[PDB]
Amino acid sequence: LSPADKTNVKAAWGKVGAHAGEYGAEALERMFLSFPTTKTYFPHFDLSHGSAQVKGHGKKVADALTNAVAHVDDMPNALSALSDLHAHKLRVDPVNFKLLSHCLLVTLAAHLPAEFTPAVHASLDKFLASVSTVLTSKY
Amino acid sequence: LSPADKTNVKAAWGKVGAHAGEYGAEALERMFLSFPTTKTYFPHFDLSHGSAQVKGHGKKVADALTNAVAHVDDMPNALSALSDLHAHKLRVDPVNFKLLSHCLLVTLAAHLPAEFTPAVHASLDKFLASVSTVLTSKY
Amino acid sequence: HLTPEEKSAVTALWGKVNVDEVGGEALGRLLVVYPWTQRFFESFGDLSTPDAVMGNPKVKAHGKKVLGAFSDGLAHLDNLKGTFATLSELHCDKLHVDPENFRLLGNVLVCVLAHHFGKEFTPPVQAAYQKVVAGVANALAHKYH
Amino acid sequence: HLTPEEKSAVTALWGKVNVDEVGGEALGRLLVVYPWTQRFFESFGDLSTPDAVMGNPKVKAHGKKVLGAFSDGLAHLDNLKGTFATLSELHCDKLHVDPENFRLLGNVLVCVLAHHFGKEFTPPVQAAYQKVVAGVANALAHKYH
Ligand code: HEM
Ligand code: HEM
Ligand code: HEM
Ligand code: HEM
Repeated sequence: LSPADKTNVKAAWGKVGAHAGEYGAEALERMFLSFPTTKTYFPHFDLSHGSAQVKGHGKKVADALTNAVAHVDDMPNALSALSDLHAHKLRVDPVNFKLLSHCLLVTLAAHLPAEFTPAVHASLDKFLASVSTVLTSKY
Repeated sequence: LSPADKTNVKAAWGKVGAHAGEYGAEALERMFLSFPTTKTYFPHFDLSHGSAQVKGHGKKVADALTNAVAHVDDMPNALSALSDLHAHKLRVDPVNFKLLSHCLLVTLAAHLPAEFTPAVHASLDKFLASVSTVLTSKY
Repeated sequence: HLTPEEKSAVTALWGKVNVDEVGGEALGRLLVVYPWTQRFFESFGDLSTPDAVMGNPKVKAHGKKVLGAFSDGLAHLDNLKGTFATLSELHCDKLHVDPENFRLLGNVLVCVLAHHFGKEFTPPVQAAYQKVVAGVANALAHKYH
Repeated sequence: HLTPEEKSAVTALWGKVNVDEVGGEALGRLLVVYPWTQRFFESFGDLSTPDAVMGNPKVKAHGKKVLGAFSDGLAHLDNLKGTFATLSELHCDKLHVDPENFRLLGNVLVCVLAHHFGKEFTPPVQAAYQKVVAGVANALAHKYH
């Protein structure tokens, strides 16, 4: 993550603003539809369209991403509890993080045309990969 | 990584000793034989068995790995020039680093049976992945 | 394997795709986001900056070709393996392109479609297009199997 | 595809493989080195430490089964796709195992063979065994293609 990547990511996620929870819920819905194997991690969830459980989980994921943006230089320390969850208790396969990152990028592209330039796309991809490897670093 | 990973990697690579260049050359030979597509990065190289060019390149890679072990907590700064090389000039596909890491693990397993315990294997895998992602960081 | 409704949605969205810019945009974004792929395109001239990549007429001309190949695959969704036999030969035996790059380019194309179509690129449409791009990548990577 | 020299070398090395411990060692090392794979084996008991993993009778028995399946695939090198049809169905449509784990387990098995045979595991023999494990993983991941 170059400083240019950090500069690009902060502004792009700043223009996300109060739509973060909706974007996270939409990314979760996109991941569940495109990759149904990811649904096995949520057996207790109601995963239909418009689900309030999916809405709340999307808000949580979006808030975690906002915290990661605010703590980009200290992400491993800022995401220690989430890494503990996802690696020890959940032990999610790391390919699922790539799938969710792709769905987040698709949601951002479909909601922020002007912001989703190629350079911002590259920076967001690198930031999401860094978040994913932090969340899987406990393995 | 973890403190336990760092200790295991340090002990295992210390047990390599003066066979580092031979092990690097053998890992390069194994990579060229098992994955011939990696040979396209060395078109000016004599890549036959027993090649002195392969011997020298293996010595260089082994010395780089020794430096990375000596600087395990400052690997991104210690490997800045190598990452610059591999990412800007060479543009190596990242999959190739996984292939070379696997061949290094195979060489270590075939030469150090007592040292290659499952925990040491996991630590070496993590260390080689960290080295690979440092060397592909500039992308 | 796409259901008839997925096929109808995919062919309805593809009919409104600008065939002169979408492929070039996808190829340029692939080069920018995964710049090790630039190793396969040194004969395309300047690729130092994202602006130079997206302004490259060779990248635009090649992207047009790749989008045409994707359209050909879309017209033959049940014979993707036979549709991409010669392209698979070219990409594996001649160019030595790793098959993970095919998946990367397919996801970049999905992102480009989302960027261009906005809210009408619904999650079901995206799921159908993910099926399509996965099939195309699998057909192109067959010579490695 | 393996040349006759590669087939002879692979068969000669596999004839000396101890079928009671090699599969268990490979499965245990897969669990230790890629601990997310422990999610598929939560009914095997204690997997909290590497020693507990390598000392698990359930892991040993399942590794015996997996090594038997590998031997079955090795006895039919030209019909790997039909040899692994039911196992592919089980692993894909019933267990939902991501196909990258197949390649991971194959590489772990290659490492275990190198560990056991030392200098006997020459680079040509390793190249032949990499071909074999790649074929096995491809055959097992057919249901996803
Ligand atoms: C950027 C990627 C991700 C972020 C930021 C993220 C964030 C979070 C957060 C904030 C929570 C709630 C923690 C709490 O309430 O204490 C959570 C839980 C969870 N996550 Fe993720 N996550 C990510 C990726 C994934 C992926 C890819 C999967 C599976 C495919 C996954 C599966 C789960 C599950 C199953 C839970 C538990 C939910 C529940 O039990 O109610 N996560 N994650
Ligand atoms: C384990 C990770 C690796 C390490 C530690 C490593 C280390 C090195 C070193 C020390 C050099 C010599 C630089 C110098 O002369 O100062 C080098 C050069 C090079 N490496 Fe790597 N390397 C790694 C992985 C790879 C991979 C995976 C490839 C591609 C298959 C690759 C391709 C090259 C090439 C093409 C050169 C230039 C050779 C020449 O012109 O002399 N490296 N690497
Ligand atoms: C994933 C779907 C892809 C499709 C449908 C596709 C399609 C094509 C087509 C139609 C051509 C021109 C063939 C001709 O003119 O005879 C071509 C050539 C080429 N492709 Fe792709 N491509 C794909 C992926 C990739 C990727 C990911 C890379 C590199 C990372 C790549 C690298 C190249 C190169 C360098 C050429 C030039 C070959 C030459 O000039 O002889 N392709 N591809
Ligand atoms: C890569 C080559 C592999 C081979 C040849 C193989 C072989 C087998 C065999 C022979 C069985 C027993 C089937 C039966 O008794 O009917 C089995 C079951 C199973 N496999 Fe694998 N396996 C492979 C990879 C994997 C991987 C990588 C995982 C997980 C990460 C996995 C997870 C399982 C599980 C959980 C079962 C038990 C499920 C059941 O018996 O219903 N396998 N496999």
